[PDB]
Amino acid sequence: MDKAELQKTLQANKIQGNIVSSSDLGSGLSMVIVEVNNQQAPFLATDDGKMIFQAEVLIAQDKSTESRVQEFYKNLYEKEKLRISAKLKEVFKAQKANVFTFKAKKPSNKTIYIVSDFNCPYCQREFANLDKRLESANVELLVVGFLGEDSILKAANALKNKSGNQAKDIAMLQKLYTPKSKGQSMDIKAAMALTQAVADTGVRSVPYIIEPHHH
Amino acid sequence: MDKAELQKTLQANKIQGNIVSSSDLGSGLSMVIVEVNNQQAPFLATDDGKMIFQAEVLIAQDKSTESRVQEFYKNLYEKEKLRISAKLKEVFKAQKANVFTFKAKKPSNKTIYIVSDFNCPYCQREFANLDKRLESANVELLVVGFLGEDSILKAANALKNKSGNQAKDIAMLQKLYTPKSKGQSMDIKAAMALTQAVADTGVRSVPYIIEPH
Repeated sequence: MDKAELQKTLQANKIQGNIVSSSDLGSGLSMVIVEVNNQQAPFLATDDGKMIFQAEVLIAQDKSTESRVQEFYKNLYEKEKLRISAKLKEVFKAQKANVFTFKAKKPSNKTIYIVSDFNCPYCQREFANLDKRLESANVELLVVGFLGEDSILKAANALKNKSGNQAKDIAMLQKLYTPKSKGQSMDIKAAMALTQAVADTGVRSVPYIIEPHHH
Repeated sequence: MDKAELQKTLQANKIQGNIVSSSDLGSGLSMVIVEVNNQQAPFLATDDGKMIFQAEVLIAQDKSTESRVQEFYKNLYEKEKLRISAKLKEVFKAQKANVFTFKAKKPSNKTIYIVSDFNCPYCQREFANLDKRLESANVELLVVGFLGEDSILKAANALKNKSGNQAKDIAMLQKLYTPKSKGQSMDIKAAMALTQAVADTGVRSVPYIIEPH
């Protein structure tokens, strides 16, 4: 595979990614990983690097070739999920002061990590199930301003109003999560740095939830 | 490319098609047409014939090549539509007893052909515009059971209750297109034969409309 031709193909069509790797598939085709903003995606390309595409429907004469492509998509998605999870957990550790920690109803060594935005409706839905999360595990919650100015305001508000008292903090977050609530004007530097740090992991959508390791 | 490999590749994945054509695209790939039961579809394939695929997202260093693939898809889609419409017009004439023929509001020698299913959401809206279709042309309407038992039952009811009186047939169909209406049980053999005849043309989705142009 010629990486130099791959770069020309990506540029000819606007793309902002670094060719991570290329694996020969055969029949003049290779599996290519393109990483934009640290997020890795799988592609197929011709060995000369002149064409890049993804195939919804792929039919191969050899069964082994069909399984290998399936494996490549399956493994990359798993590695990315693991990589995003490890980075997010380090942000939770580094940004400890800005994290709401809610203990499980009964002592637990399991933590559920949640990234949320006050204005996202599903996050509002997730927050209503908080007590039902709490039966199973501890919950660590980071609120980010991903959906516009109002979210950053609310995220900024939560950071000064965070007391470290579970019941008081949940009641306080509850008001911010109210649909069509209004953020109180204040300095938003902390929310932005918190939110940017979270985005750098590869978290793009809220609510983002990491459950306890299984099997 | 190696058309022998392409057939041998088709056997491997149990595709019972005929390799119509192959045209080189570049970079070891060619545009291929595969026909199953006279329906042709566009695919991409390696020159050795060992791999065939459909690409929703395609990026090419030379943009002309990318445009050429779009040209290939569009031209095949138009030829298939023309082929399907010609077979469908033959079905309409063979199944005339089962066709609702609606005269245009004022005399016209143009005809619009419509294949419909009573339970399709877009079909109910298409039927609500029939008065406006009839301002431009005559309309021939076949209602088939493509979306489950209630659709087939409604198709059977319509064929049994068809009078040939335009005003009453439209009032009858209006009832069947209403979403909470339920199909009345009876023999579905005629509706089934009607439905299969339309399907054999290659019609896969409703509403399917042949306009005069």
